[PDB]
Amino acid sequence: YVRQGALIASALIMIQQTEITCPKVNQFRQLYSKVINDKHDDVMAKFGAILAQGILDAGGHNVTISLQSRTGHTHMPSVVGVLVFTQFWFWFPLSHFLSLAYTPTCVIGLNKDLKMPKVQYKSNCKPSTFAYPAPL
Amino acid sequence: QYYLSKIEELQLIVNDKSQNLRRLQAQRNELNAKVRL
Amino acid sequence: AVDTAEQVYISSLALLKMLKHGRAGVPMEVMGLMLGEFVDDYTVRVIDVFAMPQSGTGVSVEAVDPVFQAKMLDMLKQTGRPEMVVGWYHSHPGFGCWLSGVDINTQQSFEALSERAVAVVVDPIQSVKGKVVIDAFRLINANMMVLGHEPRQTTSNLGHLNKPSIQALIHGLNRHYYSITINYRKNELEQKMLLNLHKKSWMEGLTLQDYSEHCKHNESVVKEMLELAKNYNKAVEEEDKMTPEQLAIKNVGKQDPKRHLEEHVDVLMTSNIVQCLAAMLDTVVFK
Amino acid sequence: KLQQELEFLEVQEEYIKDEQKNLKKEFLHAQEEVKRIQSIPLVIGQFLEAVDQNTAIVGSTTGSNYYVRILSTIDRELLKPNASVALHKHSNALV
Amino acid sequence: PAQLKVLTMPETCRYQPFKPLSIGGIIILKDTSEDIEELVEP
Amino acid sequence: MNLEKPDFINVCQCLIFLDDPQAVSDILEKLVKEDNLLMAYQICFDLYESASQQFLSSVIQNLRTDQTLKMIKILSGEMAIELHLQFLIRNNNTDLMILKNTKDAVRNSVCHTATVIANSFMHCGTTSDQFLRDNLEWLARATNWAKFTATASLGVIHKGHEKEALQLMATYLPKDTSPGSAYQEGGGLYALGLIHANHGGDIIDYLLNQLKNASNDIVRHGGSLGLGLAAMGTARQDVYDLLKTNLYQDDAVTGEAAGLALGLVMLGSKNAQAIEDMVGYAQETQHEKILRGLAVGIALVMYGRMEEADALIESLCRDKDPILRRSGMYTVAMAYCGSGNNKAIRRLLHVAVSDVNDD
Repeated sequence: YVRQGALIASALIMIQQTEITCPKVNQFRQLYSKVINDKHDDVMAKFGAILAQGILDAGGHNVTISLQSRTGHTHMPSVVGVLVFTQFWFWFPLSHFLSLAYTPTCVIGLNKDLKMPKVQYKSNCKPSTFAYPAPL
Repeated sequence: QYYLSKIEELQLIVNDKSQNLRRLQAQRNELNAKVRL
Repeated sequence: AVDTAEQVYISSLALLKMLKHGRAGVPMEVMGLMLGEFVDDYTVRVIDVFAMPQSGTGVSVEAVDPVFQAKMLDMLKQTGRPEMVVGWYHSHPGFGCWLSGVDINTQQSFEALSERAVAVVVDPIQSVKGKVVIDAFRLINANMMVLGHEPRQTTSNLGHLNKPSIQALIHGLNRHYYSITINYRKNELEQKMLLNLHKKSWMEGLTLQDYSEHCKHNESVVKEMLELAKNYNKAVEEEDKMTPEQLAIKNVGKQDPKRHLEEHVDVLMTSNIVQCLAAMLDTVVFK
Repeated sequence: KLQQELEFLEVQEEYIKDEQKNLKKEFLHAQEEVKRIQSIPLVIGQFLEAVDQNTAIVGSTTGSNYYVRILSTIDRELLKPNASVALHKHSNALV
Repeated sequence: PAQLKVLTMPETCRYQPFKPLSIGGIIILKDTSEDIEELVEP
Repeated sequence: MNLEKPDFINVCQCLIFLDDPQAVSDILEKLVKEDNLLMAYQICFDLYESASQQFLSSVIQNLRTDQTLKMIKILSGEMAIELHLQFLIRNNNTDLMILKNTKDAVRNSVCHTATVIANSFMHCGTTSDQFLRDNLEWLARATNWAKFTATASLGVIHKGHEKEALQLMATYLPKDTSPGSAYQEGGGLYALGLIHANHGGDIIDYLLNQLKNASNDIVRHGGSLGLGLAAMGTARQDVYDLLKTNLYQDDAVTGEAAGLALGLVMLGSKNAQAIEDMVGYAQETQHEKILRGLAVGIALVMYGRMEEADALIESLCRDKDPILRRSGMYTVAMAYCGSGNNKAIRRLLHVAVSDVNDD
């Protein structure tokens, strides 16, 4: 149960971030891939590994769970959502309330109420990758 | 920025202390893990 | 056919009856029935348990006399508190957390009578200093295996510290359905009563014992640390100039610096000062 | 800037020093907790030889020569190769 | 926001932001030039 | 705030530190009246993003009673949620190979439930159930345990899509389809709460109405959790009475959901009546399901207090029950989250290292 908790935590730290943040990101992702393909592990260890893979690839590098807000305060709905998810020792079937903890990011340029402008932004810093690297 | 430096020194004094207190707690906990094993 | 991560609120007096009955009938594999009630599906609570003498036939259903059981139940109803029968316990010196063939058969009869009739294995002989074994499981029909096996339901609770014994794995019990988690009714007005009263040492901390056996004890202490003198001597000339850890690993001696550590010397020091302070405290009391 | 940054810094570092210092009593208690090892009447099965540390081969009197684990409490100081030794009653471990 | 830190603002485009493009969030675009264009449907 | 140019960042942010919901309502009204589109529109979202419960509701109440209708809609966040949904539709990324190897990893243990959840986490907000539908059909053999997690998986993929996902989950009517599999109905209510997450008002109303008019066997678990999810922090009278009735009826099988719903409805309210009812019910009952759900309720009963939580948790986390210890620290952890509160960290680490109690 500590091993699966570490896998979930190592997945949670690695959500929405690629290997640019740390070279170990790819190593942990392949670690998650090989342990989920390893079916001879313990039931609890395998369970947390698959939940780790799910939260890591939550929405396909599209949505994320973050406690930091725009001004930096805690997002309490996300806080309790993690609390319920963490409460798998009490009740795993009751530990699926994390769906409210979704905190996606977007830089919007919506001038109108319905019309969506072609607000487009560029980048020029080579060590920066995101948007579905498609590992396997 | 002088009381700045004095507080840094007192920060440095405590951090030097807290190095081994963490290490003492960790190593003794390892000992407790060993005896439990 | 629903068996989640069930937990047993076994009572302390039920434990005491178990150990007393096992200590009395050690080699006889004495039998008994765990007096509990299903308040719901999985939060089973056992408050009382009784001791019954195993018949000369051995492990048999008729050994638990029905008339005697009925009279015992009536006595509990009149004096005490009534409680249902949904379980059984058995001192099992033979082998570990599993059930013998006859134990499985009589548990099957109990399962036919009751709803679950949990199969509890308590080993009176393996429980010696720190580990007492109370493992409960259920017998299953052939249908549970042909459907989605491991009747352990979808939760992450019964997987906590679930280490069935190797003999239990190769038997059907503790493998047919699941292993039941155990809990102890450490409620207050009960647990505070036990810790305050049973483990009683309240004025016994005033003992003086200056030299009742301590003059010769100090002689032994000096002799033991004289051996430490030779050991801590032996170390200082070993003390090689090749990263002494390299020398130490292949030449372990368990000397004063290595294994007979300062803690033992602290024990000797604490013993001396304790007798000193007790003698000195009563000396100033002597007025 | 750095004035209050170091102020709070002093506070926090100071706190974790004392907080982590609070467990040494707990861990000295834990170290003195784990040293029970039954402390009960042992038995004899003669030692064969100390193959390594934490591993050993002993021979009980009825034969039944089985590999055991050697605790660090007793070692070469009295662990001569073929001398009669003492072992736990139900554990048969070198004591 | 870490990606925004290494991001470069495209001032060449007709659209310029009122809220600074340094911290993530929602920004309303200024009223663009007459004969409105540059419409996308994400 | 008094700078001549009404810059967005300073007046949105400073007013919430000083806790002036009336003042920020007044400035929004003046921005609406002057019809400064950039100023009024951006500040309203920035208030929505930076403020929290009991603040945004107060401001919109004082704003409601030129762009007032727009400010009301955008503070409610339905347009923002819709934008998140449409982005989640467009830039969604799925891994078919990962769907298959999880299906390969499917075994008789709880691992098959994990695979379904992981695939649904990857397929969150897709509004298309073909791979997941096939996976559920393939795994439709171990029921009566894995429905709650399977319906959770269906909830997360179709969350916040009540226009069609309500009907998509309503296609699983429990009575005719499967009476024997008793978690069919509880799964239906549970997905309804998850699908209608971030939605309140009428969403709260029909949830509580059907929870009043239903059985008490399995439907109450998902329904109460969905009711609290829709009524997070509202603490409205009608749901509170139902939750209190469910709790004090000693219906232990559901008390886990009742307690969890109590915390959601009293999210951050620091209701002294609620906490004393939660504490008092703790000594009265001795059911693990009740304790864990009541543990949740005390967990999110309050946050950001720093004036009463320290004394409350010093009394509750010290209490006899390890569940009360665990729930007590849950309260202080999220009540002092956001700042390095020395006293809270002191008590939090002390109970970590001193007591040997595992909980």
